[PDB]
Amino acid sequence: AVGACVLCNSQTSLRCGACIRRPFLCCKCCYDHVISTSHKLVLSVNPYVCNAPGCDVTDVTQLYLGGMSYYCKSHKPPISFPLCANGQVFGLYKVTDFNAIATCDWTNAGDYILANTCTERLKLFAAETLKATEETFKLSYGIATVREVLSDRELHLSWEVGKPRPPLNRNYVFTGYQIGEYTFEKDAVVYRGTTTYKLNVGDYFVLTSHTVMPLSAPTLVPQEHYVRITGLYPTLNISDEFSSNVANYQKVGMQKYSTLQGPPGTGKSHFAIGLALYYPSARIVYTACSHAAVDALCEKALKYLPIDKCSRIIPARARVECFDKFKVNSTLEQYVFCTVNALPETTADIVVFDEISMATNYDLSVVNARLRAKHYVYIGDPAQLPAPRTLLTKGTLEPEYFNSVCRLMKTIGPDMFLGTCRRCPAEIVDTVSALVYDNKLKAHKDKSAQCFKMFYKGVITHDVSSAINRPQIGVVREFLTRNPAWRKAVFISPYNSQNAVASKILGLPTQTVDSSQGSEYDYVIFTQTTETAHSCNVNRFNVAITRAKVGILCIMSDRDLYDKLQFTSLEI
Ligand SMILES: [Zn+2]
Ligand SMILES: [Zn+2]
Ligand SMILES: [Zn+2]
Repeated sequence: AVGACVLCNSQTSLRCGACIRRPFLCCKCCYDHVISTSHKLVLSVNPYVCNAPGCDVTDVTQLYLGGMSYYCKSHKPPISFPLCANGQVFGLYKVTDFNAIATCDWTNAGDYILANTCTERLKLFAAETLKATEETFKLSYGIATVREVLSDRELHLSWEVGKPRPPLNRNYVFTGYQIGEYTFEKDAVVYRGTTTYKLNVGDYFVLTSHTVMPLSAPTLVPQEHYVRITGLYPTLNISDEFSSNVANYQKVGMQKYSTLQGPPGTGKSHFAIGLALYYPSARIVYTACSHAAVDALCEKALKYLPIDKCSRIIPARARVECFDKFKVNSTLEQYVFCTVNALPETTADIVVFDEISMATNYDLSVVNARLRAKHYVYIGDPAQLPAPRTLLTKGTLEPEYFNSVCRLMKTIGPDMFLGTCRRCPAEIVDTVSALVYDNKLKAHKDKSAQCFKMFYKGVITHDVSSAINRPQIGVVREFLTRNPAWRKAVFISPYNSQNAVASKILGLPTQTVDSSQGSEYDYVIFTQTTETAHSCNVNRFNVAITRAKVGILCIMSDRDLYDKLQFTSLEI
């Protein structure tokens, strides 16, 4: 019951009882909160409730101190002082933004904007409040019971009436009942258990409701600039492969933290592994939110770093298959590759946090809490996709609001920028450079003359809210008959249901724009499917077309993005 005020640190016995996180609020701040919001329950050792028997007065503005006890206006003794007066609430040791975070439902973009523009202590309050709000929202969905199992990868389900049905995509990972986590894809549904089990008829599934721990560490530690490289010892014999990043690796040792904006295929992973070769004695912990992002760093390390000094940390509760070439769960290795949610409590000379656009302020704070480092490097791209905000339904979340690191990269600029894309044909590089990089992204490859665009709105159908465009898939099928080299293309769309229909009709491997992030393919066939804000999102658009090494076919719905594509137009 005794803590520090979550806005001005002034110690207090007061906590807000109406706040879902019950933050410690001081006398002067607690008052400013309760007088401005519907939040009136104040908590101490004992709550601020009318001590008189059978009285349900809990509002702190309607209460008084009757010597040492608390009473309402109807039960107070003559010698009683109001709890609320003179800009203070009676407490021991005797903000408009805090009120908005404390009371919002997290469905508006303006809520996330504030959660990033506010002070550092309010960013942590916003991050735990949001995550707890996101968790309690998991209880607000219906249960799915197994009616019949058709095969090892397909079954039928009975849904709970009254409670809404969750979207059947990769994003939502259910918990089977204790038969492990279970994913699904759209009455014939495709079941995918994270544990191979003979699905029982009668068994049911419920969403993974995890406990929101409190945040102690800031999203970003305070910046320190040094005159020399600190606690790190550079090589003189530096591989010419990594010579392009020498000045940036030196910048890394002369700052507490550094930001790196690496557009698609500009050398982010190469930069991260090369930092290990530049400071060969430094213990480095490689982290990211996803297992796929941690695995991509493991792949590059396997090629340049000694396999004996590496360890891939796998949480005992396995959710997907992982990188199996390093020693598993050896926390004391020089190189430790681990997802944020699985990080052990340890120290490092350098912490490298990759795919920074996918991180939330919650993850930024967890990393600062689980890892104590001499240097922190944040690598990613604010022009790529952020983490999904399941509660956000109104307004669009701009890149400067993804997290603290992205806010810095978009306002003051990144400390380091990888300006040459070595993956994409120049048609794609020139398009995304103008679209999201203010003409600063350069092409290393020449124009491939294999980048096509087709303006074809088609017909939009819906599998609930996930969209399908069968005519756009028809146009692709027609193109494939005339272009057999594209037989090896990966099909990409903004919708899982579009991808499910394309997988059956075209037989091409399928990927949503969001799941393709961090991956590359020689050929990519992209159908925009709709002209919604989701399918027209410039960050999603940038990720979609930058997956291609050689060629891309874009069947577009939006005139704007189609006209922006510096591709050869096709007819039919
Ligand atoms: Zn205060
Ligand atoms: Zn409150
Ligand atoms: Zn009373």
